[PDB]
Amino acid sequence: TNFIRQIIDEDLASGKHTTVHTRFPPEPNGYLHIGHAKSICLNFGIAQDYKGQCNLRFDDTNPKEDIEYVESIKNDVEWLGFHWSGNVRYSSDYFDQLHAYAIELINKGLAYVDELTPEQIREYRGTLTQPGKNSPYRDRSVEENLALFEKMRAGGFEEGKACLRAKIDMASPFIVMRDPVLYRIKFAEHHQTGNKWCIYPMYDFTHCISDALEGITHSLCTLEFQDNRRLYDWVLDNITIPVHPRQYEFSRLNLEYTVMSKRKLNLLVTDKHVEGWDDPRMPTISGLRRRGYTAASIREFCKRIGVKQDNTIEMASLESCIREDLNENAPRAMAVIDPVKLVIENYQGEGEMVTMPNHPNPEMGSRQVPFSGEIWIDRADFREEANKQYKRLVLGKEVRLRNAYVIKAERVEKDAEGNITTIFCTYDADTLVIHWVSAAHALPVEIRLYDRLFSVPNPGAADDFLSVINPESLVIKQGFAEPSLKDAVAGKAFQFEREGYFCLDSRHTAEKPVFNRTVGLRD
Repeated sequence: TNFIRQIIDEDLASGKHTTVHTRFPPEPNGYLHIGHAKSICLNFGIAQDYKGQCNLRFDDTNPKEDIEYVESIKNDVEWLGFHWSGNVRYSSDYFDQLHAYAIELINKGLAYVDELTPEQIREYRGTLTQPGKNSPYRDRSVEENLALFEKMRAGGFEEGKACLRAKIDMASPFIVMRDPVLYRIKFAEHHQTGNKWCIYPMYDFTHCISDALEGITHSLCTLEFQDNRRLYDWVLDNITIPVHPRQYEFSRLNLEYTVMSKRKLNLLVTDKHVEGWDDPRMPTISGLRRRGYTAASIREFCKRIGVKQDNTIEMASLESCIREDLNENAPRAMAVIDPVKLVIENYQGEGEMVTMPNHPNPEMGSRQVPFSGEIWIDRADFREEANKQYKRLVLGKEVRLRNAYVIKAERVEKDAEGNITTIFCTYDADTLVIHWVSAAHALPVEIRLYDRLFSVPNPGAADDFLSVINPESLVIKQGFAEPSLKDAVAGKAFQFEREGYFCLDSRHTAEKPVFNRTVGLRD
């Protein structure tokens, strides 16, 4: 329903375009967070809709590839459900064409070699306020430039002593159009060509050329690149290339209770404020996965954030998609988080097994859960006294143990400190509401309750990505769970009756399974 799909519709009928070819230019410098999901979703989604294509181009132009990110990014992308066209493209692939296309501009008197220092160039460029000035080298001959550029490429110039700039307009209302550098010198073995090159293209120049060569029909970038579009079109309109891809901008995702920066994040990771990048509190895709979030869940999310307003997404939106998703597919199960000892004195015999669904709404079958006279309950669920509102086990009353029998609070023992040490009560001959678990038949489980990473709605526009972090973004507690939670595979979630949605922590096992609380109940 967005303007983009409507513009693509256009260039589809009138004829401007035949199919559709998009791309996703991440960065082999970092990990994909939830913001990248939007671009990922628009570029690949749009491509599989009009039965067309979308490529994946990393930018290794910078001669420290740290081979892991590219594989990490590819994995994160397929997990989402998207597939990239052809092979994984690399900007370093195009060096020859970039280099030749730059010569072309030199021949048209549209590019020149500058020997003004990077500091001078910085000043001569002026500002949004003070106009810029032309380098005293700006009007050099087509032949001098041609010659000085080969000297550069041949290594005859020291670093910073020369660069090749586009000759556009120094009075331009767009700072990027004031003779932006196209090439710089760097005596340092790349890693895909090592010592083949001595000069390199600047991003802008490289980004637009790559798209053209890749047959990109529609090039989507966030709003911050709208000015760059002017250089982008300038370069394309001036070199001899077959197709001319157009740039359309979408807005950056602004998710409340989360920062969308490198500086911000990088700190966190490097401070133990999180267990690295995949941490369940992080906004990274890898981190949301370890949290319990599903691929279908993030995709469905992508649909609400862009399918124009005070466009500042609240966490409830992301939360809603996952709760709603795990609400229909996560088998049910029980577990106590604040275990308090409940014992029935009149419980005859040793034990039995009751019938418990796999989901209340059950083609999912069931499972036998042990029921003894020594059970574990949450201490949040007991109270010597409470008003009418209290919906649980009073001191002279009772409640119904899920899929079990009815209880009846009787005696209650304390300790030297005061905190109860073992509730007492009876039950009914047979009745076959609160969660519970057999003490004998129980799994000593670890429970990590997460929460929003920051105490402010907008940690970004906030003062500092620190003095505003949620101190208790995580609280680890040992709880007791049913044996059934022994087969639970990794990454799969379950709804723990009256507590929320949880999944086994992929990092921390066998004798001690760790459960991460993905999200809670809507209630």
